[PDB]
Amino acid sequence: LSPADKTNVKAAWGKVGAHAGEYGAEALERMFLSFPTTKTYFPHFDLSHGSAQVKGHGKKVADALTNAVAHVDDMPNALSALSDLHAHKLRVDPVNFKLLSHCLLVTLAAHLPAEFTPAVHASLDKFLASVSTVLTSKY
Amino acid sequence: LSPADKTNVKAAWGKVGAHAGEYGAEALERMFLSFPTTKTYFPHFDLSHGSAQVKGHGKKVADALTNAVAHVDDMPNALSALSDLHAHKLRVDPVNFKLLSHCLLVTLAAHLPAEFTPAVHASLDKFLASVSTVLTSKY
Amino acid sequence: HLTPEEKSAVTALWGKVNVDEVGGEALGRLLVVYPWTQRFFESFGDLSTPDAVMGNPKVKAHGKKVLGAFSDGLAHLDNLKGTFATLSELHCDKLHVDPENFRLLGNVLVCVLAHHFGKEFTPPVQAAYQKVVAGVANALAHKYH
Amino acid sequence: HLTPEEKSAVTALWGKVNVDEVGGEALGRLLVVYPWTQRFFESFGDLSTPDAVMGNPKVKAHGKKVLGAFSDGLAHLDNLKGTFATLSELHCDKLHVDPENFRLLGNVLVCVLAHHFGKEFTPPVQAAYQKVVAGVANALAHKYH
Ligand code: HEM
Ligand code: HEM
Ligand code: HEM
Ligand code: HEM
Repeated sequence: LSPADKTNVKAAWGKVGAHAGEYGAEALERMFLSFPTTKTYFPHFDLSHGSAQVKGHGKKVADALTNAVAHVDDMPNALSALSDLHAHKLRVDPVNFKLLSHCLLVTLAAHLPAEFTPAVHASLDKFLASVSTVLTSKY
Repeated sequence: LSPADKTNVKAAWGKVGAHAGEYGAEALERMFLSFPTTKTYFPHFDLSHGSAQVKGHGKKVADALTNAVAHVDDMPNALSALSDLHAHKLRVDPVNFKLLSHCLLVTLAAHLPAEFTPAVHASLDKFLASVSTVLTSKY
Repeated sequence: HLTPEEKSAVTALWGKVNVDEVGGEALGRLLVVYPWTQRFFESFGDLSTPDAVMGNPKVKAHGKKVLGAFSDGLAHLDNLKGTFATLSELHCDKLHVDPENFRLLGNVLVCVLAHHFGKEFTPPVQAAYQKVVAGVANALAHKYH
Repeated sequence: HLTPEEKSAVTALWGKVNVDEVGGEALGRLLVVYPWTQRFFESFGDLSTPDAVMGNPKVKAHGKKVLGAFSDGLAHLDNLKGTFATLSELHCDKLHVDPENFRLLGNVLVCVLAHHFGKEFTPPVQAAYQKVVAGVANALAHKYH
């Protein structure tokens, strides 16, 4: 993550603003539809369209991403509890993080045309990969 | 990584000793034989068995790995020039680093049976992945 | 394997795709986001900056070709393996392109479609297009199997 | 595809493989080195430490089964796709195992063979065994293609 990547990511996620929870819920819905194997991690969830459980989980994921943006230089320390969850208790396969990152990028592209330039796309991809490897670093 | 990973990697690579260049050359030979597509990065190289060019390149890679072990907590700064090389000039596909890491693990397993315990294997895998992602960081 | 409704949605969205810019945009974004792929395109001239990549007429001309190949695959969704036999030969035996790059380019194309179509690129449409791009990548990577 | 020299070398090395411990060692090392794979084996008991993993009778028995399946695939090198049809169905449509784990387990098995045979595991023999494990993983991941 170059400083240019950090500069690009902060502004792009700043223009996300109060739509973060909706974007996270939409990314979760996109991941569940495109990759149904990811649904096995949520057996207790109601995963239909418009689900309030999916809405709340999307808000949580979006808030975690906002915290990661605010703590980009200290992400491993800022995401220690989430890494503990996802690696020890959940032990999610790391390919699922790539799938969710792709769905987040698709949601951002479909909601922020002007912001989703190629350079911002590259920076967001690198930031999401860094978040994913932090969340899987406990393995 | 973890403190336990760092200790295991340090002990295992210390047990390599003066066979580092031979092990690097053998890992390069194994990579060229098992994955011939990696040979396209060395078109000016004599890549036959027993090649002195392969011997020298293996010595260089082994010395780089020794430096990375000596600087395990400052690997991104210690490997800045190598990452610059591999990412800007060479543009190596990242999959190739996984292939070379696997061949290094195979060489270590075939030469150090007592040292290659499952925990040491996991630590070496993590260390080689960290080295690979440092060397592909500039992308 | 796409259901008839997925096929109808995919062919309805593809009919409104600008065939002169979408492929070039996808190829340029692939080069920018995964710049090790630039190793396969040194004969395309300047690729130092994202602006130079997206302004490259060779990248635009090649992207047009790749989008045409994707359209050909879309017209033959049940014979993707036979549709991409010669392209698979070219990409594996001649160019030595790793098959993970095919998946990367397919996801970049999905992102480009989302960027261009906005809210009408619904999650079901995206799921159908993910099926399509996965099939195309699998057909192109067959010579490695 | 393996040349006759590669087939002879692979068969000669596999004839000396101890079928009671090699599969268990490979499965245990897969669990230790890629601990997310422990999610598929939560009914095997204690997997909290590497020693507990390598000392698990359930892991040993399942590794015996997996090594038997590998031997079955090795006895039919030209019909790997039909040899692994039911196992592919089980692993894909019933267990939902991501196909990258197949390649991971194959590489772990290659490492275990190198560990056991030392200098006997020459680079040509390793190249032949990499071909074999790649074929096995491809055959097992057919249901996803
Ligand atoms: C950027 C990627 C991700 C972020 C930021 C993220 C964030 C979070 C957060 C904030 C929570 C709630 C923690 C709490 O309430 O204490 C959570 C839980 C969870 N996550 Fe993720 N996550 C990510 C990726 C994934 C992926 C890819 C999967 C599976 C495919 C996954 C599966 C789960 C599950 C199953 C839970 C538990 C939910 C529940 O039990 O109610 N996560 N994650
Ligand atoms: C384990 C990770 C690796 C390490 C530690 C490593 C280390 C090195 C070193 C020390 C050099 C010599 C630089 C110098 O002369 O100062 C080098 C050069 C090079 N490496 Fe790597 N390397 C790694 C992985 C790879 C991979 C995976 C490839 C591609 C298959 C690759 C391709 C090259 C090439 C093409 C050169 C230039 C050779 C020449 O012109 O002399 N490296 N690497
Ligand atoms: C994933 C779907 C892809 C499709 C449908 C596709 C399609 C094509 C087509 C139609 C051509 C021109 C063939 C001709 O003119 O005879 C071509 C050539 C080429 N492709 Fe792709 N491509 C794909 C992926 C990739 C990727 C990911 C890379 C590199 C990372 C790549 C690298 C190249 C190169 C360098 C050429 C030039 C070959 C030459 O000039 O002889 N392709 N591809
Ligand atoms: C890569 C080559 C592999 C081979 C040849 C193989 C072989 C087998 C065999 C022979 C069985 C027993 C089937 C039966 O008794 O009917 C089995 C079951 C199973 N496999 Fe694998 N396996 C492979 C990879 C994997 C991987 C990588 C995982 C997980 C990460 C996995 C997870 C399982 C599980 C959980 C079962 C038990 C499920 C059941 O018996 O219903 N396998 N496999």
